[PDB]
Amino acid sequence: QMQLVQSGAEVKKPGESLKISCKGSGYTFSYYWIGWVRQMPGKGLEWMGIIYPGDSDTRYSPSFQGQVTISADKSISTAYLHWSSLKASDTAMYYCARQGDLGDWILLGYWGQGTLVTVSSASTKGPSVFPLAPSSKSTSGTAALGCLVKDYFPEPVTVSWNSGALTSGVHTFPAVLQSSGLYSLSSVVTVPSSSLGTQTYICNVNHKPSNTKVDKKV
Amino acid sequence: QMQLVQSGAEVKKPGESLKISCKGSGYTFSYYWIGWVRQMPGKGLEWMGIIYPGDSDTRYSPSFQGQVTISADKSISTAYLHWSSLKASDTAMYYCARQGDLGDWILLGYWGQGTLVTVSSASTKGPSVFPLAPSSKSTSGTAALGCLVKDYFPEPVTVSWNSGALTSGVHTFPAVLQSSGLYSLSSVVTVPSSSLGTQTYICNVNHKPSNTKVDKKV
Amino acid sequence: LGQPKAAPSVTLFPPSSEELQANKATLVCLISDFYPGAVTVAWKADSSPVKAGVETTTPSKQSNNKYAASSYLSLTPEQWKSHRSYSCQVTHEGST
Amino acid sequence: LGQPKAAPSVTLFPPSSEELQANKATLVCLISDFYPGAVTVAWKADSSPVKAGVETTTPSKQSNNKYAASSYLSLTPEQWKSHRSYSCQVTHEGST
Repeated sequence: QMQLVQSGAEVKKPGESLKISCKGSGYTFSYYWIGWVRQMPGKGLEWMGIIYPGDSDTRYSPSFQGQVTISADKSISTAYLHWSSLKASDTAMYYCARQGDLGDWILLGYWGQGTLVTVSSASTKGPSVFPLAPSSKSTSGTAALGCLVKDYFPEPVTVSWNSGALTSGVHTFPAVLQSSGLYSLSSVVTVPSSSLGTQTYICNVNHKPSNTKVDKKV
Repeated sequence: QMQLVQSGAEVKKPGESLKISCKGSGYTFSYYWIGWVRQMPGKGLEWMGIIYPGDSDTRYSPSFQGQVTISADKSISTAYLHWSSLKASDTAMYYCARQGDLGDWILLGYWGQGTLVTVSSASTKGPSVFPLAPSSKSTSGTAALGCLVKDYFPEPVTVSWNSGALTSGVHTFPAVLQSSGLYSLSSVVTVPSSSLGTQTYICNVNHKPSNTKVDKKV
Repeated sequence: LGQPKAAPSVTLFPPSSEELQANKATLVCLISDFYPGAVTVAWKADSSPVKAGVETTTPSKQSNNKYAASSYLSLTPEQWKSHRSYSCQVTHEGST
Repeated sequence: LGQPKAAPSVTLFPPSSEELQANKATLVCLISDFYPGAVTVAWKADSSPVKAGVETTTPSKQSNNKYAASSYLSLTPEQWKSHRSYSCQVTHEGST
């Protein structure tokens, strides 16, 4: 069975080389053109270049001529993708494709799994939780309690209530990219005004890239 | 070797029974008179009564005839001190003494380690750590950073820095008994002004009776 | 296909005490439960338009076919106590 | 006798932020490095004596043969912002 296996996720910093791999099996790795396709988060597909397993016949994209080099090892039937002097704009998803038994020589009918590269050279700030106090001066309507997550570089941030309790009412809003490069989101919960602090009404914010366990009530 | 070991510190509320113990070893616990001496904070010694391990021959103080009862267990060689209907003025330091090989039968040449007995109407409550920000508006001299521990009933509270680091400069001040019955202490460290937050300058406050692990930086 | 129109939210929280007492301040206005993904948030300080340090996006909440919004007004804590409570204007379809 | 007298150290910290978030305030004045175990702390609010909610003791620090002191002035956060910064008076032997 023909299948393409790639390397795991690699997290590095700009100014350091990177060489991912993508091995193909189940077919003769001498006649099928191997290439790479770049996909930025939220953008379309971007082609960089292709290689031939038999002999070195490399045709790179006009916008990726000297920005990236592609190579392969015919002895082990594995293709590589080497980088040099990475930049902050190189964070994107990369795939390895090959031609099929029918179509053109750059049809790229088959694909792999995907190797996510991210450098994003910045300052990883620790998230500071600020409990958003409800409208204690005007209890007209329904009470709303929450916490303010701010000053954090990594976008993925999970926020729960009472170790995962209180499923109904909690609505998590996506963060916004500020000018300083740090994101900020807010999560509240719609609760009756007569139920101020039922059990604890405590926030639970977790941050994996920094390993900060901050728990604060309101 | 003759030695007297007592029980741990007991903290209760007025209107509750209490029975502390004090075990003696290293000698024949059948002929040495055992007694108890009360010492109020800032006051002198107060004798309550004595007991005999062989037979129950109790001679109580004229001011402590029915106010307190003393007992012992000859089978395990341990003396007891049971209370009934404690009051607000019963909080004091209690010792267990025994007669020596020379002198009178109430000489009490040997003593124990001491058991801290405190009683108050207030209940236990977890302390709230407040990071005392240094003099950022006036850096003249040496910087001083610390945290404010307040609103805690139990007196024993251990405060460390960086999981026990920064031994020099830290000076822990004893707490003060407020009118509400809750204590409050403060611990600061003398650091140079040009070294604001060397590694983390994080406080570490531990509270065993409430099991509250509060770690916060400043 | 889409979903019929709805009414956005005007949820506005005052500056939290933990950030207000510090050398910082941030006004958080929550806008959600609206289908048309087109809304511009304008801040005012006692009938005076102020647009210093404001960012607003329009993401998608969930598969409920409606979008959400969030705005943050960063300023100094002394500026908050110098005037009254700020107001959050949605300008989705009309004055709200 | 034989222990020389030492001037007490004055270290008055402003009210912290985490204690000033809600309706709470506490002034903390640290006095230490003095041999004579006799000192009374007097608080003043812009040349006006204030003795509302003040407690002070004189414990022993360690085997260094000198004593320490601590005072706490609890009040409302509105009272703190109504005047200037408070002052801590030692009155150990003279005006300090």
